[PDB]
Amino acid sequence: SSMSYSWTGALITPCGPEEEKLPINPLSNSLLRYHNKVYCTTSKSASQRAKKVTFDRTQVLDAHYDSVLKDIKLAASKVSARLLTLQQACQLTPPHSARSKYGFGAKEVRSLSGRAVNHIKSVWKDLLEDPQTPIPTTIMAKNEVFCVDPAKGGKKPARLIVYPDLGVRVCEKMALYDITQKLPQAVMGASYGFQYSPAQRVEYLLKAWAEKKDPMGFSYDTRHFDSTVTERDIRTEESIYQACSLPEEARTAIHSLTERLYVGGPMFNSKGQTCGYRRCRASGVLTTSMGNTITCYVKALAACKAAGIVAPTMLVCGDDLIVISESQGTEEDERNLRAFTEAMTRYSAPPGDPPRPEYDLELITSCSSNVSVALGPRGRRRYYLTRDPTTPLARAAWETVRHSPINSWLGNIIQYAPTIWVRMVLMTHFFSILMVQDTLDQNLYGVNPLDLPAIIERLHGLDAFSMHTYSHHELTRVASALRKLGAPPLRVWKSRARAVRASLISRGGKAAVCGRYLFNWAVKTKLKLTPLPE
RNA sequence: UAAAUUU
RNA sequence: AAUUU
Ligand SMILES: C[C@@]1(F)[C@H](O)[C@@H](COP(=O)(O)OP(=O)(O)O)O[C@H]1c1cnc2c(N)ncnn12
Ligand SMILES: [Cl-]
Ligand SMILES: [Mn+2]
Ligand SMILES: [Mn+2]
Ligand SMILES: [Mn+2]
Repeated sequence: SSMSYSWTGALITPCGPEEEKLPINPLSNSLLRYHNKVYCTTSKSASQRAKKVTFDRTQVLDAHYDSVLKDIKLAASKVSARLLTLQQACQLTPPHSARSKYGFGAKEVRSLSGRAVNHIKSVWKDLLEDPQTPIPTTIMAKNEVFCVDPAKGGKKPARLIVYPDLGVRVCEKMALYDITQKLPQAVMGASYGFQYSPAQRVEYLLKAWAEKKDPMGFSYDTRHFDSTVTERDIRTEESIYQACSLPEEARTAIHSLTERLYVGGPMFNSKGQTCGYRRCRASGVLTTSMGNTITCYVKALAACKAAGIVAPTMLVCGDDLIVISESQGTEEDERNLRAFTEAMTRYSAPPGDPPRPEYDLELITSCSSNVSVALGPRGRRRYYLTRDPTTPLARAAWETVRHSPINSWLGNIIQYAPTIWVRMVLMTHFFSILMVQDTLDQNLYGVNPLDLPAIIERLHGLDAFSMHTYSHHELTRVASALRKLGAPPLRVWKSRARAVRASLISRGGKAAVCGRYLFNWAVKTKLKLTPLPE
């Protein structure tokens, strides 16, 4: 029946001017050569994104869906949740959050300026007194960096972000925040993926894998999941929120926000014109993440039941899931995934790329990452998390007047410290750069480079400094991504690392600790590394 | 724009 | 601040 969007025809305009690369990239031109492949998505491409996300939805539910939906509500009723004092909600606003149309921004909100507090009270009044008038939203194209990919189109068109004014964002938090903190875990138990750390997510996947007699795994993602959300899904989302114990005042707000904001509304471009109308998920709302995850979980568990997946063990993070189950032979397994995918499609959550059963944990990707294995110091298998380095390397080379990528290097160094690509490429380059700038003591996004060894031990285990014998997949992929971006091959990084290492040792202090721990892989005479006080 | 995780 | 979705 219903259509995800409708368009006035007005353009999707830019928040401000969009930054462009320069003829020299001083920080990254030693990292990689092919800067022509590094691009940032712009509003210029917004029109194309709109076409791909505008389409007719038809949903057909069934006993399996209904049964799951029932069970989820008997779980939701164990949750009691409170309102948030207008003030408490203001304090959860992020520092640089986009300012309101009504002459105040986040400085004012977080500091509880009177004008801001007053407007907000007024907006929350209106939610209580009017449960129908659509709330207007702004639509913008997100600016994100990527490496080109001819196999999949050349250059991706920009994601569309749709969000209400700042006043409404706070009110949302008042009504819903406590719920967002309690509901998912109460509904999905151990299947709620955002609860876990990267290490726990690995322990969990392995425990699941291990406890089957004959494991079969797969992953599923939905194509433009936000468009696939039906008006009805969003209302079913409401009724799940209401299953909790709630202040009467919340209920009225939840319902008002549902009917006015969440199921749809008009859209205005940054220059002010009417741009279109919306009958699906808005990316910009508080319930976007919770809602996606619950809704995906409902459909997925229903589909599991439609398709006969035996003994499923799930993991859901938004529209991304992994099911680990007992194989029924490859013949039946292939049949059931086909079924799973039909069921999901009938529920209006069709796949980007249809899924496939797999029988090796390394071959299951989800959230653009996967589990792999290498050998540890004493020769035991050590399982860990990694990904295609293509994007991180591309983002590593995004240098603009306004933007430096050094923060991104560090972010990826920490998150992925056991990965061969971090250890040989990013680390070498990061430390090489700061040594020459002579800025190791300096703080990057409130982290001290010289704390890395400690930081990494806390997070990844001392094994992170001594791992070796990486998988064929991981070696092939790293090699292939450095070749793709015109970076030196690993052998060259081996050389650079030795040099960096020696230089770091020269300086003594914490610098030499970094030199010895982070770069021990690079030497012939590997020094025995023990735990670190810090 | 929203959230989660990491610091 | 980073990353993910
Ligand atoms: C907008 C989304 F709902 C998106 O559809 C959903 C699934 O992620 P993905 O599978 O990567 O993207 P599509 O399925 O939409 O192609 O997660 C939310 C999402 C992703 N990114 C952002 C963001 N930057 N802000 C807010 N929400 N959001
Ligand atoms: Cl070991
Ligand atoms: Mn998706
Ligand atoms: Mn209601
Ligand atoms: Mn996804």
